This record gives sequence, C-alpha cells and structure tokens, in this order.
Amino acid sequence: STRLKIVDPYGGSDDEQGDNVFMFKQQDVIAEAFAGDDVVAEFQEEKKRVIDDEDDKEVDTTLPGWGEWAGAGSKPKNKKRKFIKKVKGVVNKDKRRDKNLQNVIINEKVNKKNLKYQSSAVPFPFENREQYERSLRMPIGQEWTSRASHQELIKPRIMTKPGQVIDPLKAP
Amino acid sequence: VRKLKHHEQKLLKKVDFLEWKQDQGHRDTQVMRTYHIQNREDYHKYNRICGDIRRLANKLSLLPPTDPFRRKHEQLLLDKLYAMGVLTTKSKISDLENKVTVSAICRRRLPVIMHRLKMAETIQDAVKFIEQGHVRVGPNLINDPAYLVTRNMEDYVTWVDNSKIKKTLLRYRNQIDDFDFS
Amino acid sequence: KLEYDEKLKERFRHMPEIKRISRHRHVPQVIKKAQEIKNIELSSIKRRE
Amino acid sequence: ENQNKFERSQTKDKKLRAGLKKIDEQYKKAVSSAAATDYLLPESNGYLEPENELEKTFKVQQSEIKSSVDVSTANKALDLSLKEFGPYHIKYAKNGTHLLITGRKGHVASMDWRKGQLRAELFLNETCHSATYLQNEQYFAVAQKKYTFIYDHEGTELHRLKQHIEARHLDFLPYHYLLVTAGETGWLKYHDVSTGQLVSELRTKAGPTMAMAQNPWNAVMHLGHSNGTVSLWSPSMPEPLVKLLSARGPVNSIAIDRSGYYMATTGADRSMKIWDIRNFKQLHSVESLPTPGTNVSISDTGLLALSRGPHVTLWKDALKLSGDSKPCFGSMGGNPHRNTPYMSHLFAGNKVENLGFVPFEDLLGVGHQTGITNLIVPGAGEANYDALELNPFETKKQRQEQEVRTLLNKLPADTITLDPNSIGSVDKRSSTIRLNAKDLRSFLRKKTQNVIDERKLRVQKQLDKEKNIRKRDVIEEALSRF
Amino acid sequence: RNSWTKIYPPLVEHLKLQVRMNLKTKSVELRTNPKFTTDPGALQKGADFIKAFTLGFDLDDSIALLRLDDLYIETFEVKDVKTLTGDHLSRAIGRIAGKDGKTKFAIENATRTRIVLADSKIHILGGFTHIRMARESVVSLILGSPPGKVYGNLRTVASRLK
Amino acid sequence: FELSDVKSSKSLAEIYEDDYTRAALSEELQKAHSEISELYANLV
Amino acid sequence: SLTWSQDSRFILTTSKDLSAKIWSVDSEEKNLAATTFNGHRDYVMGAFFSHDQEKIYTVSKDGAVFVWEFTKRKYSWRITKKHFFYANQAKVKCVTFHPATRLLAVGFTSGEFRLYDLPDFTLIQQLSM
Repeated sequence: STRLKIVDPYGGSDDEQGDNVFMFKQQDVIAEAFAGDDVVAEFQEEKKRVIDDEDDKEVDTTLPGWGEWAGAGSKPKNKKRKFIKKVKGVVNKDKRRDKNLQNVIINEKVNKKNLKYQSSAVPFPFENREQYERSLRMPIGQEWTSRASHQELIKPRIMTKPGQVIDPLKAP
Repeated sequence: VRKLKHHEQKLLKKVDFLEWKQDQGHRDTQVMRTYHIQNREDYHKYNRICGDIRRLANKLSLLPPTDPFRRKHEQLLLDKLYAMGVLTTKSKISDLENKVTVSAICRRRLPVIMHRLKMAETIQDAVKFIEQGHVRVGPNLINDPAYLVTRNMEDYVTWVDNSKIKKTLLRYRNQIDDFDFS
Repeated sequence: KLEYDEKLKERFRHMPEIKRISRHRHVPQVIKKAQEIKNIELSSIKRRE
Repeated sequence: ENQNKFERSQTKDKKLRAGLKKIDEQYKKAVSSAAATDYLLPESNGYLEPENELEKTFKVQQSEIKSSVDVSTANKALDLSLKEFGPYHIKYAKNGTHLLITGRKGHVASMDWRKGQLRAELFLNETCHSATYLQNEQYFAVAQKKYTFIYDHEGTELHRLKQHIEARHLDFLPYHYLLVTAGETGWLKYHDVSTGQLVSELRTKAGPTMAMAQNPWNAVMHLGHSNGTVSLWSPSMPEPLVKLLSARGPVNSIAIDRSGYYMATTGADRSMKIWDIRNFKQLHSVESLPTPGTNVSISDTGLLALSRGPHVTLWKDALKLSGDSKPCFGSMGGNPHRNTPYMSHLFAGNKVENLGFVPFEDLLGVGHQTGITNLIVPGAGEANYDALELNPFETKKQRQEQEVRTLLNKLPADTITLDPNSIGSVDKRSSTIRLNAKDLRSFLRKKTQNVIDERKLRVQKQLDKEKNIRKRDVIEEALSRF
Repeated sequence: RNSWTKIYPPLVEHLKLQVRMNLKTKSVELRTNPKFTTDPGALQKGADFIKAFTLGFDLDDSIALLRLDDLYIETFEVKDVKTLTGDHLSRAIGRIAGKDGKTKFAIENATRTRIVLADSKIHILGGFTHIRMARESVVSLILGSPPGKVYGNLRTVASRLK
Repeated sequence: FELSDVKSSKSLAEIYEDDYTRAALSEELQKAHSEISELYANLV
Repeated sequence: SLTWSQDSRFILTTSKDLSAKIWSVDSEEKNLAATTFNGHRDYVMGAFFSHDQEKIYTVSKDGAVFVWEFTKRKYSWRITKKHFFYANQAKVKCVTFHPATRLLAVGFTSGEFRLYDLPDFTLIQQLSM
C-alpha cells in the first residue's frame, strides 16, 4: 500500500516492530481511482470519426443552379437528385474488422510503400492467390526446417553428373 | 566489422558504425585529437565560427549597398574580428570568405601562441605548463588550454612570478634577482 | 548454399524488384534500339488489328 | 503431438493438381520432420510442483529454493547492490550473456554477470532514464537527460543523437538493426544503427508515451498513452497501425509474449488486462489488485510477473483462452479452479523499478531502489536456445560472423506490417479467375500535340460509348416509326 | 461548370438576385426578385460579372469586377492596326505573351489591371485610365518594340502610378 | 521599381484592398536587420 | 507542486506523472479522500481547492483546467467542467489560485501571463512580460 514504513531516528514515532502481527492489521484503507475523462466516450468518438472517414464518402454534389431558377426564394417542384456519385473509399462499413471487436479501432488505408513487395498480378503456374500462398507458405532455410528435410527441399530438378557425356535415353 | 571481402563489401558499401554523416566525416574528432582541445564538441564551435562569419558576411553583403546599417555592422564585425586577431591586416573586406579557417582561428590559441613565442618546446608540454597553471596573461592567471589570446593581450602572456620555470630560466641565464620573489 | 539460394530465386522470381534486378542486361545499343522500334511497330499493328 | 507449435497457416489443370499435391505433401512432411526435433532437444525445462495440498507453490522463498537449487544457479543468483546512485533499471542482452544497468542519478554499467567482467562502467551527472543493447556487447544505447547516447563496449561516447529531443522509452528491433525511441514529447522515431539514417518521425498526437513494448514476432512497436490507448505502430504509415482501449487513465506497463500472441497491460486505475493480439480480443481482466502495478513482464514460457512496487508476483500459465487461468490472488471457499500466484517475493521497503526475464536461464532479474536482485524461478526461462541466432557461448570469431551475417540479412524497414507473413501474396488485385487476354514554332508543336491528344480523347470516348451500347398505348403503337 | 459553385453565392447571398443556367440556348439568365432584393444596379453588376467571366477573365477577377463597381472592361482587336497577316499575327501574340506569360504578367502587375487575350481579340479590365495606359503599352508592343524599352516605359508608368 | 514577373496570388479587389488599407522604411529590410542583429549577437 | 487546504486537513500533490493526488494529513480520517485524479493529456502542474472545499481545480501543462466535483452519475469525483487556455505553443509554466476571491493566475512559458475569475472562467487580465 501507500505510506508504508520508515523508522528513522527522526521519523516513525508510532508504528513500531509488530512481530506478533495478529489481530492488529485490519485497517485496509484502500484508495480509490477517479473518473478522469471517461475515456470510453473519447474512444467511441475517435472510432466514429474514423468510421465517418470511411464507407465510400458518397457525395451529393448536385447541379446547384442548373435549369431550375436557384437562389433567393422560389423553391421549385423538382427534388434535387442530379449527382449522387460515390467516390471509391478505402473500406466499406461492413468489411472492416472493427464491427465485431469491442474497443478496437484498426484502420485499413493501404500502403504505397508496401505496394513494392507483392506481385501485381498472380504468377503464371499457380493460377490464383490461394495456390500461390499455399505454395510459398513454408520456408526452406535451415533456421525453420530440419537438416534432412532441408536437403530434400533443395536439389535441382536436373541433377547432372559433373564431368562426363550425357547420352540420349534409349530404354524401351 | 571484419574487413569484409569483395563479395560482402559490394553488397554493403554503405554501412559504417564508428562514423556517420552527422559528425561531418571525422573532422571534429580529428582536429580535436591533433589540437588538444579538452572540452568536447568544440570543432562544432570552430567550424561554426568559420561558417558563421561567412554566413553573416553574405547576409550582410546581399543588403543594398547604400544604407549606413551595412557600413556600421561591417565595420563592427571587421574590427571585432581584428581585435581578437584572426585577421592580421584589417584592410581585407570581402575576402574573409577564404582565409579565416581552422588553421587561423586555432592560431590564436595559447599553446600555439606560446610555441610561436618560444616559451615551450612544443604543444605537448605547453599544454602541461598552462594546465599546471604557471602562465598568466595580463594580470590574472589562465588555466584552460583553449584560451584565445587576443591581439591586445599577446604582448603580456608571460610567466608568473614565484614559479619553478621562471626560477630555472633566471638561473640558467644567471640573473636571478631574488628581491622581487624570483 | 548455392542450390539453396538458387531455389530461393526460383521461388521468388515474381517479386517486382528482384525481377527488375534479375532481368536487365547490357544489351548492345543496336539490338536495344531495333527491338524498341520493333516493339512499337508490333503494338501499332495490334492496335489496328 | 507437438505440431501446433510447428504449424504454419478441385482444380481443372492436371499438372497443377499434381503440383499442389506435391507442395502440400512437402508441407506436411517438413512440418512433421521439424516437429520430430524436440526428441533431440538437449535438455528439459524446470518446474516446482506442489505435490500435496498444503504445500502451496507461493509459500516458497529464495532461502529454500536456493538451498535445493544447483550451486551454479545459486551463484548466478546475484545481488549487485549499489546505493550511491538512484533507483536502478535492468536490460539483459538479446542472448542472456551481458547485462546493462542504469541508475536514475547518473550510473550506467554494461557488464558480464555470470563472469565478473565489468567491461563498461560510466558515471554521469544527468538522469539516465533507460538503456538497452544494440546487437552485442559492443554498442549500447542510453536514454539520457535530453539526448540519447550510444556507446562503445569500453565506454567511449560513440554518438550523441542530434534528434530524439528527449527520450524515456528506448529499445531495439534486432533483425532490422533499428533503434526505436519514444519520449515525453509526442513523438516516436526510428533510427537505423547501421546506415546511421533516420527512417521515420511518427508524430504520436496522443500525449506523452507512458509505456512501450516491442513485439518480437513482427517488430511492431506497442505504445501506451495517458488515454488508456494501446497503439501499435510501424514506419509504413504515419498514422498508428491499430489502437486499443486497454485501461482507464494512463497505462504504466505493457509486455508482449515472444510469440507475439499475448499482451499483458497494467494501468494506473488498479487494473490489468490480458489481450490477444492477432484477434484483438480482450481475453480477461483482473481487478482488485491493491496498488497499480507499475511494471509487468512476461516470461518465455507464459509465466507473467506483476510488479506492484514492494511485491513481485509470478503467475504460471495465465494466457490460455479459458476462464480458469484468470490470474487471481487467493483461494477462497475451497476453490481449486482459480489461478493463485505461482510464486511471489516481497522486498523490504524499496519500490521495484523494472523487471526483465533472463533469456536462457531460469531467473528473473528485477531492479529497484537499492540495486539488482535476481529471483530463481523454475519454468520462466527457455531452456534450449537455438545456436544459429542466439548463443550464450560466443567467441570473438563467431560474434563477428554473426555481425556480418545479420548486417548482410538486414531486413529493409518497409517489411514490418501487422503480419510479416504478408509479403508473398498478390497485391489485392487477385482475380481468382485470371483474365489472361483469352476470356474477356514551339507554339505550333504544342498545338499539334493538343490536336493528337484531343483525337485520343475522342477515340477513348467513342470506344467507351460503343462498349456501353454493346452491353445494353394503342394510338401510339399505330403512331410509332415516325 | 467547374466554377459554378463559387459564382452563384456572390449572385444570391452576397448580392441579391437569382440565377438560371439555361441549357436551352446555353446561356445564363439573371432575374431580380421584387420582394427583397435591394441595390437597383445589382442586376447590371452581376450581368457584367458573368459577362467578364464568360469573356475570359478568371473568376476572382470577375468577382473583382463585381465588387468595387467602377472597374470597366475594354476590348479591341489585333486586326485594326497594321492588318497583321497570320505569321506576323503569331509573332504579335507571342510577343505580347512573352515567354511563360511574363510580359503579360508584367503589364498586369504594372498598370494595376488584368488582361486576357484570345487568338485575335484582347480584353483589359480595370480602372479607366489604367485601361488607357495598358492599351497604349500593348499597342506599342504590337506595333513592335524592344521588350526592354517597354519595360523601361512601364517603369515610368509605375512611377506615375506611385 | 522591380516589375514583379510572377502572375499574382490576389485579385484586382485584393490589390485595391491593400491600396485601401495601407493609405518604418521597408518591412523585409527591417526583418533582415533584426535577424542579422541576432546572429551577430550570437557570434560575439 | 503542492497546495494546502484552507484548514489543515488535505493537500493536493500535483506531479509530473499525470495523477494529481489528494492526501489527508492524519491517518485517523484517511478513508475520506486518498483519491487520484487522472485525465490531463501531459503533465499536471497545479491543483487547488476552492473556497468551499467541494470543488477541486487541476491545471495541466498544455492548458487544460479540470473542475472536479463530487456529483452523481457510492458516488465520487467526476469532472463537471473543462476549460482551455488556447495559447498557441505556450505551455503552462506556473500557476496559483487565491480561493478567497476566486483568482487564478497562470503564467505561460513565453513571458505571458493571464489571470481568470475561475468558476465561470472569464479572462480578467492578460499581458506579457
């Protein structure tokens, strides 16, 4: 707890050595915290601001004076649905990972610098991303695999004899 | 690390641990190691002097050459730089860009002024004398071996009375007038 | 070591920066210029097709 | 039996079906023949068991465990008690060989501790906040008064840092040769210690950084503010990569398991949280601890340790997903379905300043006011180090060899995402069915260039218009066609 | 269309009238409302505002014609003086524009006015004697003078301006 | 006179507004005097 | 810093760690208020009682003034009012608060000082040295 114990010559008039320490330790004056800012509200506000900076940000930049006598009175008959185009926002609202989790705000703006470490399109043999990830899912260096499995995972597909003539096959 | 081979130096010809590009390339430690400055980060002061005088020199020159503020601060800067004595002839005006360097701003130091006054064999024991505290300039004793003796104090940087080196100098000359303490 | 890092190059040959290091040569200037104009001719004839 | 530790998480073309069968068969075979290595693992871990019901595991102190422990470990159980400089602070090296201690007054000592080889002591006259090794015994950084210094192995001041306007939370990302600083101003900055370059200056915008840990598994940096926000960062984005609401008020400590999965976090409102990281689920809370625990650390086996100032409390196996391994404080009502402290030590009157588990031995170093003390704890050290990366039996030759190999395999600074398995994929343009094109006078020069540009614009407009064209009552029926 | 969001609030809420962008004959028509619109010359000022904008000045320049009502807008042609066959016409507009608009911007910053110039017809807006100063400098330059000489002449005219 | 070759970042209304608001020799030269005074004081 | 209550019962200890703590002078009534007001962004550099000691102001480094009061949601020490100084890059360098006339003098780190009538937080007088 706090305050606990100093017995100097100048300090600790009372609170002497209690070697019995039974039936005389029932104070237990527990200090309490405070209601500092109620940071759940601040966190929900920051989460709501990031969610508002999401969801494709769709804009009603309508034609503001085109055709229908805008400005200074004269509220005409037509309802202004002229330009309801939607910019391509970063993530939709129901495809983030913050809708499930509580008190967790992740933000999925994509990195222009880590454009550089992925292939733009899929490779030729492995026909989609599932087969390509399942291809390179396992490493081959000796820090992650055993010695015999490592010497099996590396060898060329055409292991040639080192210094003599390679004849054409004639088996059957 | 290990004086890397060709195939490792070509892969990493960029890394070096003991010097980076913030010390201006071993210059501070090199000139401090050759010129005995005891307090650290003082070639920052020397090269900041030799760059700052040229900085405010061009900052004063690009001013329109008619206002008397220019003449005032030019004359104050030149006579302040002359009275401490890094410029020998005061008549040089715009060619302070090239001559006042480390080899001149360190030439006002009390060890090299001592060695040019032939008060010592070399700097290696001139710093020992003026660190032992035998050498005054003007009336008062000076102990820090980074002191810049000015122009008007070079004439009076002499040994104190009541010191072993003054005593043995007067003993070898055999003129030890022992009334005034030595 | 040689077969291991060769297998690594073979496995990672689709990454863009090690592709643009492993690809380029010093092709002589005659072959480079003439292959460049052959490429723009082939792109033009594909556009007309 | 052990393959969960070694695990790494319908087609038309016949040759591709055979290739996929070959590669996932090779995956299964390599995972099994990697999991069959812990038969050849050199020794077994340690434990203290209750072996009764009255013999609780936390009514055991240093006297009896040091009596029935080995002589070499008992002599490892050091106490480098120093009093003339302030409340000390610990950092063991990456391998468990060298120790770096720091007093708040001026003291910084980098020294072997299993050998009496004090190799760099230096006093100063300014408050040294914390310190950490860079890669070796060779270079160690101290977060001093208002400039971070890095030092050679004997004590020569290698570099003041012109940046890092102050510093109080500083550590190292080892494989990238990165030094990470968080200060009392709202900054977090990365400085590579190989090239010497600064890498990024991430403005935190959340007040002073109250605590910080490092994830080992993906090298993200875990800040904890005075908002109760635990943020995770990396030098890719200037924004924080994720945020968390751990506690209320400020969070004084945060500590990451070496497998990157679990995060312990202790606030200032007498609260502890246990978090998953890879799912960001608050696993279980702990309330009712009497004083706000100022420093928590976590072992290499899951044996965490709170440090409440006078007390240090070690809980074994308090990171499962169940509701049973919630770390409690006392067995009440005859309840064996709790988690009491696995052990605990109570120092006299000196507040403990920071923890740190020794990497590859069974002891927990703790630094406090009057100095250092190590605690013999049986399961809180990984027994079987792997000698290709960390090695407590180095020589000069293999130390320089590991220096040159890791400087050759310096991972570039961009490659630290939230998940470092994500550098092999395609770049979010997958097209699982891939469309492979099979199944779909200077005024006058400028004026002619504008003419050709306008013709290209018109041809583009006409091709898109043709594409849209290709992809798309009685009396009026009689009065049609006009 | 790209400047329509900044044009109409100084035609509706600052200045009191109302607008329509007619796509019938591709024009702009302006009414004044009898119920609450003050300033009986505001219709003419807003008409001249959109007239300067559609004539070729930028929209901040046209707002500068809208506020501070004593700025008028003169227009003349290349074809009136020296009859300017097409090669010489290219020399003329290149000589007035200078290089990267620098002589035109020199006349702009000198004579406190702003010009724009089509392929054969130029327009100057500003105050009236500044229009006349810019017009005599432009007609001297289109008669064909050394740009250093017209720079010195504009130094003298800027000294008249101060 | 200097005859500023750049376009502007103003309007005619802003030009005449500055002419209306202006209605102690040169403020850029005053700032130059002040910074060279501070730098000379640091050098001395 | 420290501030004393009007009577000799309570002290407010404001620290560089973001807590401002209220501490009682004698252990016999220690269960009254040993609480720890958190909440400011960076360092809290002052904490003052009011005249009626039911309101506790706490002033921060960046320029926040927090008014702690014992209101409801047993029920303890919420924050009923927040004020801001809005100096641009001039943090709070020193403070005091005379309670008998409700006067809070705050001097910033750029030679400026302002001074306020605090419970309504009106700027009485602002100047610079």
